[PDB]
Amino acid sequence: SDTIDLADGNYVVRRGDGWILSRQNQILGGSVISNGSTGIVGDLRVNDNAIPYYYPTPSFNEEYIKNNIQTVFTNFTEANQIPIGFEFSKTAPSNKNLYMYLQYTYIRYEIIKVLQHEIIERAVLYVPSLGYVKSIEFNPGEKINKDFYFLTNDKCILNEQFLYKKILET
Amino acid sequence: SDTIDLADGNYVVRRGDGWILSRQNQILGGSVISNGSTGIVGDLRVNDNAIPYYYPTPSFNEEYIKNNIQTVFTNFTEANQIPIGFEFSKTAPSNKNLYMYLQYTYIRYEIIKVLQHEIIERAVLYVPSLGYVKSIEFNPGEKINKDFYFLTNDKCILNEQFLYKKILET
Amino acid sequence: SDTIDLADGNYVVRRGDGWILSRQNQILGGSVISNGSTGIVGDLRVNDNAIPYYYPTPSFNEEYIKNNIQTVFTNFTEANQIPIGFEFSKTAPSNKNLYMYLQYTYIRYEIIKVLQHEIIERAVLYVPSLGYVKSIEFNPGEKINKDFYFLTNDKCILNEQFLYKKILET
Amino acid sequence: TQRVLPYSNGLYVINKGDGYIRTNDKDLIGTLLIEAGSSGSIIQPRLRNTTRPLFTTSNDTKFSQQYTEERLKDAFNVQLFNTSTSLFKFVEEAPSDKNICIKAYNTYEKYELIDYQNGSIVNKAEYYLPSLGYCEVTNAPSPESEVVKMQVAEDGFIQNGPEEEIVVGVIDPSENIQEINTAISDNYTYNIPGIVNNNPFYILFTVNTTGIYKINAQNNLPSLKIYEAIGSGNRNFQSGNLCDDDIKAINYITGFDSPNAKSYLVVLLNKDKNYYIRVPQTSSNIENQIQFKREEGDLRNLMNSSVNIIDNLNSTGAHYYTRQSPDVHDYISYEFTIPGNFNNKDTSNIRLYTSYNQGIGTLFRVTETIDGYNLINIQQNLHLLNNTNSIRLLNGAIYILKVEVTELNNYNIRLHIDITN
Amino acid sequence: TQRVLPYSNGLYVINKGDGYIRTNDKDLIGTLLIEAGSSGSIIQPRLRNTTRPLFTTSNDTKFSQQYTEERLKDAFNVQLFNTSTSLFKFVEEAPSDKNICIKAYNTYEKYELIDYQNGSIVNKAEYYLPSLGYCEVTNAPSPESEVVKMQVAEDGFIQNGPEEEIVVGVIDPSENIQEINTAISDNYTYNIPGIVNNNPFYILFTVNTTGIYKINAQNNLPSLKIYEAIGSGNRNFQSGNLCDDDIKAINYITGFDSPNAKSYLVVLLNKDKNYYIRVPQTSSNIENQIQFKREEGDLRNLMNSSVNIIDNLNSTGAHYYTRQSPDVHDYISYEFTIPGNFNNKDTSNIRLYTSYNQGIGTLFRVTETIDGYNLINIQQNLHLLNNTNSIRLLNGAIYILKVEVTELNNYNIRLHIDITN
Amino acid sequence: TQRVLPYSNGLYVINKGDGYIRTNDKDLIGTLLIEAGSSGSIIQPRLRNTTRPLFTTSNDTKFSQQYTEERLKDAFNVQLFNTSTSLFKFVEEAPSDKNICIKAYNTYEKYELIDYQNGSIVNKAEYYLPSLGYCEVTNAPSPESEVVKMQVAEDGFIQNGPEEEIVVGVIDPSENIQEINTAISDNYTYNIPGIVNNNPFYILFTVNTTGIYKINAQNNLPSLKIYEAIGSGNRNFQSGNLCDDDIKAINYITGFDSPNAKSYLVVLLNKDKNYYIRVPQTSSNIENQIQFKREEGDLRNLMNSSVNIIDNLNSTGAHYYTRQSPDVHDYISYEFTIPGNFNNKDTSNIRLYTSYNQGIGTLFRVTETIDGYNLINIQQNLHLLNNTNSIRLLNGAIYILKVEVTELNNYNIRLHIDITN
Ligand SMILES: CC(=O)N[C@H]1[C@H]([C@H](O)[C@H](O)CO)O[C@@](O[C@H]2[C@@H](O)[C@@H](CO)O[C@@H](O[C@H]3[C@H](O)[C@@H](O)[C@@H](O)O[C@@H]3CO)[C@@H]2O)(C(=O)O)C[C@@H]1O
Ligand SMILES: CC(=O)N[C@H]1[C@H]([C@H](O)[C@H](O)CO)O[C@@](O[C@H]2[C@@H](O)[C@@H](CO)O[C@@H](O[C@H]3[C@H](O)[C@@H](O)[C@@H](O)O[C@@H]3CO)[C@@H]2O)(C(=O)O)C[C@@H]1O
Ligand SMILES: CC(=O)N[C@H]1[C@H]([C@H](O)[C@H](O)CO)O[C@@](O[C@H]2[C@@H](O)[C@@H](CO)O[C@@H](O[C@H]3[C@H](O)[C@@H](O)[C@@H](O)O[C@@H]3CO)[C@@H]2O)(C(=O)O)C[C@@H]1O
Ligand SMILES: [Cl-]
Ligand SMILES: [Cl-]
Ligand SMILES: [Cl-]
Repeated sequence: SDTIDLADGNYVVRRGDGWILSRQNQILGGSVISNGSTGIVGDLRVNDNAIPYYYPTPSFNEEYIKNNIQTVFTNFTEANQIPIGFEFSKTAPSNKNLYMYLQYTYIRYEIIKVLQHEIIERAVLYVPSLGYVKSIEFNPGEKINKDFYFLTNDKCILNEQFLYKKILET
Repeated sequence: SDTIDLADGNYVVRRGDGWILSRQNQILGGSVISNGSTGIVGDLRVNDNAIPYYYPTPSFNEEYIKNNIQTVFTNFTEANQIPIGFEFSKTAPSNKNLYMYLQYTYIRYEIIKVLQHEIIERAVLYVPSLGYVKSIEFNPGEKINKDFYFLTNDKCILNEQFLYKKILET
Repeated sequence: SDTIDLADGNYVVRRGDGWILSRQNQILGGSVISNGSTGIVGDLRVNDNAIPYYYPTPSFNEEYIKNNIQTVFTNFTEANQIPIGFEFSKTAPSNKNLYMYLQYTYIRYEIIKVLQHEIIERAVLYVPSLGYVKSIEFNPGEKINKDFYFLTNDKCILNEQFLYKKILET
Repeated sequence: TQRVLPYSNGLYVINKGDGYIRTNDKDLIGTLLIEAGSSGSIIQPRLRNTTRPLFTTSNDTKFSQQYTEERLKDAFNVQLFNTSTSLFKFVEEAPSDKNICIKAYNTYEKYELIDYQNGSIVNKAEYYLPSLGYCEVTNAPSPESEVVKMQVAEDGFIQNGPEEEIVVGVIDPSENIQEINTAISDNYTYNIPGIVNNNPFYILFTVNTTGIYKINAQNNLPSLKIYEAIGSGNRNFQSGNLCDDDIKAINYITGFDSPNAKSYLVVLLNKDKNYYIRVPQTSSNIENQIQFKREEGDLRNLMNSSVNIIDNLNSTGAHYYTRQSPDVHDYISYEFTIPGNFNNKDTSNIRLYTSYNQGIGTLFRVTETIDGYNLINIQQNLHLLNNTNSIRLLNGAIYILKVEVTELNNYNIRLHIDITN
Repeated sequence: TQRVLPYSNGLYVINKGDGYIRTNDKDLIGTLLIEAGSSGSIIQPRLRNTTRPLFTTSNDTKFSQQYTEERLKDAFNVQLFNTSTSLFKFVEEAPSDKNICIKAYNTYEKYELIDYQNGSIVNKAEYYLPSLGYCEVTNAPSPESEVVKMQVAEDGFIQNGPEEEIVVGVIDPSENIQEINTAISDNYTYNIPGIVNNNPFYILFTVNTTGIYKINAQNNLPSLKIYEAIGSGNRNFQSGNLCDDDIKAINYITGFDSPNAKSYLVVLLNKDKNYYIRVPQTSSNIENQIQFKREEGDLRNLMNSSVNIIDNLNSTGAHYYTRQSPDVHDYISYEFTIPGNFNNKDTSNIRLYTSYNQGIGTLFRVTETIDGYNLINIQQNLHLLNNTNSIRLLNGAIYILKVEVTELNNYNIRLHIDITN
Repeated sequence: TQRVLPYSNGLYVINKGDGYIRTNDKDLIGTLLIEAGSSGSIIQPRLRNTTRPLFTTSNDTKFSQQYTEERLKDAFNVQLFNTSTSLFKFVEEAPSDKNICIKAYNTYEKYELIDYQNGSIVNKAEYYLPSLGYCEVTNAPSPESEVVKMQVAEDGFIQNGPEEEIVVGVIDPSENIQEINTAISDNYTYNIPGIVNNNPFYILFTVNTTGIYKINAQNNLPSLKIYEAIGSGNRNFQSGNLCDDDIKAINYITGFDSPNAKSYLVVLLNKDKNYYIRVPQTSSNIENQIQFKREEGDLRNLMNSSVNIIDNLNSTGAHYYTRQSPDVHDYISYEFTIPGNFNNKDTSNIRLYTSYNQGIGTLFRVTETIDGYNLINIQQNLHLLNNTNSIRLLNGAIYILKVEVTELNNYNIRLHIDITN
């Protein structure tokens, strides 16, 4: 369940890179390449696409979340002011069509309150990382799995992580 | 001749992409690459290299040409404000010299007046598209065909087209 | 020694491209690539990295050096206002680590005074040219030669040159 | 030959796929003629961030571009419409044999915003969000064939991307969202506040323990609908409390739109999910309450469906009841009482059937004990469509028919309850 | 050993090729030492658009940089001189065996602007338009050979691009361009307007039907020249009218510069082309007209050439006539009358020859009928250079000698007409 | 088990290597999951030039960030700390078989600034200069193993670059640099100016001819140190003069820090190099001079080392003299007089040994002639460490012991001169 072998108190948790968000998958658009050609899509992490997603709780408001995350782990406010690019390349096989689409990835951070080996409260922060492309080869009129286009729940395309540090009182 | 199986009236005609203009061929300059190296020339279509070439007639002035072309086909005034790049790559073979030069390509549009299966008046608009490179391998002092450098009449490096729509009166 | 088969007088000398300076070798930093990946480092020669290094003498002050060099050889004041880029690519072999670092290269110019087949005075100017990368494959804890990191005296990574012109009096 | 859209009343945003281009080369970026052995690239470097979305509406005053964009944000979380920082680039190396052409087009991702009401679209908007391009390569054209004249095509789009139809319901922004801040356990009674009088509204709530719940208003009036917030409960969490993530993307679960119809909901709710209840416009000034009850008994067999309470069954003969048909593999239920006095002996002949939609039905005998409602399965695998089979049931007894739609031929489902004797 | 330049008087812009670099490394961008297996790139990204064209003139007050640029625009339609948005980039992968160097140079496309007058250049300007670079790769230098001192080279350029000599004539901007707005059919008479008195000027005109035309001034004075507008008639078109595309790039067809010489033009004109007639400076206040006539008869045999009217042939003995020599494979014609009374019996011995240039000549007997001028071919394949062969012609008769230049040894062609008896 | 640092007193900047990253992913740029056959890139394009150097000091008031940066500039000529125009980019093509991940980290080049005084660090600063990145590729993670929780690491760095320790001494900025503008030939006497009274200072000088020089103050007090300017003499040159290139990066050659110890220097100087002499803080108001003398005779055998003048050797028994130990393969010398009257017959037994450091010693008999000082090698390959061997030397005679350190076990070297009889 939400059971964890830790003492009572609050913790900052780094849940890892490679998280993608639900519903958001195709909003950047995608490319259609055909017959031997190569498609390259990329992006540039600055300013207003690097603005993170907060999800506070009665105990853990946004400022509390930001300060504790930036103290223990990476300071995303300083980092995301400096443009970083990323690109992906796909090559269409001969006489076939390929569709590739792009979505951002995030580092997932958590603030958890633990009481009697149990997580009773959890705040979440998603900080924009880089990106991820999915591609498929298709025929005209071929039905495509809904799962390829649309993600119902947040998932990590990598191995999830759990890197914790106990937060001490003011 | 200028005979066409159409009814009487005025028409907008899209004559296709890939048109190059006379005399203009070498004005962007060219590159000389040698012995295994790769040369890459490119350009960026914005502002004052995307300004189109009008050729009006007593019936068809510039504004008439612009409005009818942008209504039926692509609106080049909106499009050419947004930078688009293009590149070409050539590789010199070992122990040989290669010269490559760049020139712009255009979409050719026409406004024609037809009377008794005959084109009696024609206005022309060239809208900047992308570009085109020609290359040749050469020896020191080798005479090169004049045709390689200099184009006497406008031609289409692709297949010409004739996509028409009859213009109706105000 | 400093003996030269020339008549008496002052000379501008172009000593060639590809000069690297002492102590300066690692100040731009370097990249560590691993296991099949490719690392690409580059730079952009403009403004305040293209500012040259003067080394005047009682006879040959800076303005004298600049004027005589820019008259006979390339005018670096005009040239270095226009950005020029350069890049280097290295690929790490599988299951090995590669470290690559970048340093600028310079054209070395000299103003020499010759008296009785002897160079009795020499002024030096280093004008920023492009760059140069050195790379090494390394194991954890492997001792690396000091010479790989640190250059004690200025040297030319290419063949040195001696292109001279006698300077005539005002 | 139109498809039947068994959608509940409300707003939907539909991603109709990527790689749409306009007709007559209106979105042609250009063509590159690449000689053999050489390479060519077409690049969108985003030196300017400006993009040009396309928009058409059937109703400028409700489905404006602003409104439509807010709906696309509600559904798919799109936030950039005018702009983009996403680069795209097409590269082609021509083979050693022949020359090659590449044509690059700007593309659009097509979104449709519909207002679906009682079996048809009453408002419709199309939003073409600027996408990441289409690149077709072809062999080099030969001299000269000959140029054959062609009339321009009609205005419209062509899809070059793969087939796609992603349907996402969205919260109607004109209606209030009330919240139940405490997670629901076994029982809960939500009093309908005067702050949202008469107008339809939503109730956002979550549940403590995954289980099956009966939900209804007083005397089962009005009928309610329940939605699931898509992707809810994946993030912030507080034990025994509701965490609102402002998710307006909703999946319809069950519920009728006809407000004068008595009904209740029996649904499986996850503790790691948030749910919306929509209570409709009520034409009465009387105070009402929404009742939540966790089902531990036989009523669990009715999930997930709305149960229609049928009241007017007091004479013999033919009776029919029309509702919105559930989609294929979805359920609808009916609770009815056989007319006459219950004396445990007097019986009637009952024929249950549908008119157009095929459904598999199971019949339950309902008896209420001091332990709750008991359901005795007395008939299985009833094929309802034009069913001629009949069964003898007890006068004055209570039955529940649970129907699974298997063939959707009509927007409505028409249940007939014919009684003889 | 200088080449003979058989150019007509006027302005020419000559593209002398691409890939020019200055001496003494003045245009060296830099060198990259690439280790084996690795790659290296030198890039001109145009983060700044500024370029540095080079310019030298023999006459600052006529051939200024502004003027010269306008002439390059007239000839090749160059419009950016200071700037460029065109990127170039050189990439080199060193082989697995050895290391590699690449040197990149900035380059120039060399344009020469000349004012050519009566067999020599009277004004000259060189414009070096910034081009797209030169990249030489070499093997890695070995330690150390030894550094050998070298004196700097003289100032100048070196071409690394392929051989090129593209010669384009241009309209003299100081002279007016008058227009004939109506396309020419069978006949036309252009009255010379007072708006352009005394000064030389151009007449822009087109033709309705492709055919051979005789063009001349009153009494064939003065002599005219005709040019073709390069690349004209490819665009806008109006039936029976002239469409001026402002093309100043001109191809010389035929015509003499000596204005006191009687002559007329016989040229093949295309209906899908525009043409310029240049009428020279005339030292007379008398009204003049340019006459256009479509030739349907034997005069068609004289295309394309100017026909010199020879008048002073009224005594026996030696006579010579000097004109600008046509280029190889081009024509020049002479119309003359054998001295004496035409009595259809009295005859003279005629010797026709050239002094330095070799030419193939054909002789026509001219008789005028009520149907026009008739040309009887009476002599073919006459080799004119120092020709000793002679022919007996009729006194008082009219002849036309059409000469094709086959060997150009002199800027002038000198025709001799020696007559004995 | 600490290493012995045989560094002379002063400032040092140490490049401790490249590719340092912080713990707990603080410098992670991000991860790319690349599908098989595809490629992925992570790019630092320098659209903004801003970088973020890291800095820690033990003494904010002397080793401030400003000061530390000036010291890094003195040592390695770093000039950009906040900024960078250097791009880096990582590219990975996944093999046809499996998927691939690439993680990119920002990196730092670690510089340590130390103030080393009498065998320990008294001030210390670490400057982490932003570098050009670290890229690790790994196979694609499999579903799901299982997530095992881990406590964060302690704050600190991890090196991913190759091992590096480059030690560069730097001029102390608080001390004046005086210059000898004339190159030194055979002899030179530098008078110590009042502009730099009492305080320690440097003397910058060069030499005319490569040779071995004896350098000392009046009566060999105080003791001096000599440095070489790293990379000097590679550039500007004037015959017989000093050319100051403002090089503050110095290589210690020889010299003691104890100012009350009598000594002189015997060093090999190159004419194509500049050298710094450091004269220490003197507690006397008496005028002093630095004397330079070119050695052409036997004193050349003492290069490169400081020679200690031992004065207190006037009784028999045990005597010891402590100095800073030279590094391995470096030299230290001692000039002493055997106590007693020189009568060319009376002799004493002398035992020379070290306490902790192993050294190879050679003993010279010193006699001064009118031709200078003569050195007679009377003992070779003396192994000093706990040497029990003894030799009989003449009372009143002068000897020089030259010691080469071969094993450095102690910061100090302790020479014992035991005399019996
Ligand atoms: C046995 C019998 O009388 N059956 C009638 C049924 C029942 O009265 C009803 O189903 C029990 O709840 O009703 C029938 O007609 C109703 C049906 O068309 C529904 C469709 O949702 O709507 C009802 O009218 C609605 C109207 O559509 C609303 O817009 C609003 O005006 O309110 C009224 C309700 O008051 C119809 O009455 C049926 O076919 O189910 C007719 C049966 O004869
Ligand atoms: C048989 C005879 O007399 N031949 C003389 C010819 C003819 O008079 C003439 O060709 C008939 O048109 O003329 C010769 O000399 C002329 C010749 O050099 C031409 C060259 O183009 O120019 C004439 O002088 C020009 C002068 O060059 C102009 O600048 C300007 O001043 O006008 C005069 C003309 O008035 C020469 O008269 C010939 O060689 O052709 C001499 C023959 O003896
Ligand atoms: C035979 C004898 O007396 N030996 C003593 C020697 C000699 O006096 C000396 O080496 C001759 O120059 O000195 C010994 O102690 C000295 C030694 O520790 C050195 C180390 O560099 O420093 C001297 O004191 C310094 C002090 O360190 C400075 O900070 C400053 O205060 O000045 C004094 C000098 O006046 C010690 O005297 C030795 O071990 O070499 C002791 C021997 O017994
Ligand atoms: Cl039905
Ligand atoms: Cl001749
Ligand atoms: Cl010791």
